[PDB]
Amino acid sequence: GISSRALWQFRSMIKCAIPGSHPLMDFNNYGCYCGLGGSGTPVDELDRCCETHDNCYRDAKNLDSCKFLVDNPYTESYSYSCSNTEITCNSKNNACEAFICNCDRNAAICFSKAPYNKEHKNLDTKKYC
Amino acid sequence: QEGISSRALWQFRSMIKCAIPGSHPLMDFNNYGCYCGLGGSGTPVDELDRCCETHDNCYRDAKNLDSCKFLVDNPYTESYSYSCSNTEITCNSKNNACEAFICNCDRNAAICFSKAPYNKEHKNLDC
Ligand SMILES: CCCCCCCCCCCCCCCCOC[C@H](COCC(F)(F)F)OP(=O)(O)OC
Ligand SMILES: [Ca+2]
Ligand SMILES: [Ca+2]
Repeated sequence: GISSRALWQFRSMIKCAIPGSHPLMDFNNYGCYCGLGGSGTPVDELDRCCETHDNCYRDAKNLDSCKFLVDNPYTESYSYSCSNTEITCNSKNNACEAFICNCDRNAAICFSKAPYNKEHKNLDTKKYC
Repeated sequence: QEGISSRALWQFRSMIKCAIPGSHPLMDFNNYGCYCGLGGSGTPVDELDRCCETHDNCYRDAKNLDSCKFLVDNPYTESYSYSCSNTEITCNSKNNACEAFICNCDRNAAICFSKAPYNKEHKNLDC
């Protein structure tokens, strides 16, 4: 229930909170939960940020205001502003968009404060997850 | 990284939309079979999955090309030129060696996707 437009916005937030980051390269295949989907137990703080992010999205999907995501995930996108590494979700976002924007903001901030362990990058999910 | 870069994935997405009207690339060609999505292994479950395996192999070949050495540290700096005309994809001749190779990978996959049957029963599997 996720779209490319949504992923692109999340990527934007990470770029906002973490100057010089390359989101796909850094977070698309890290630990057990950083990337699309996830399984098992998060291996460190950053991985927990991702798992928390995914659970927040699950919560979003359960919101009545997000029912449209069941058949049209690619039809929705929230607005946010980046100012000097600070993320602000737009007041014009509808209930569903606002919740998702907040999930992404919490994740980007979490990523920015969690240690990055190269050893957990490209983890053998078929053994550790 | 797998997929090369977000912008590379976005370009591939645009090319798939060109070849398959009404398609939603991430929704359709992501998390399908054993090869459509992040990496992949095992026996492709169907033609579409084989299209994905081939695309994955192609990106691997790209990263191994001498002309694509810059992709090693700065994969997010790559981008190519192509045109879309009534679902027909044309990789621009101005593309350099590396860009040309990647455009070709994407073009072959987009075409392959457009002719491969889509089996919903192969979505979200496990290979
Ligand atoms: C087949 C064509 C594919 C087209 C895709 C083009 C879009 C490319 C943009 C995506 C790459 C941006 C990289 C951003 C990181 C990926 O983020 C992955 C994941 C997505 O969020 C999952 C959620 F459930 F929360 F919605 O975040 P997380 O689980 O926190 O793990 C980091
Ligand atoms: Ca995840
Ligand atoms: Ca793959």
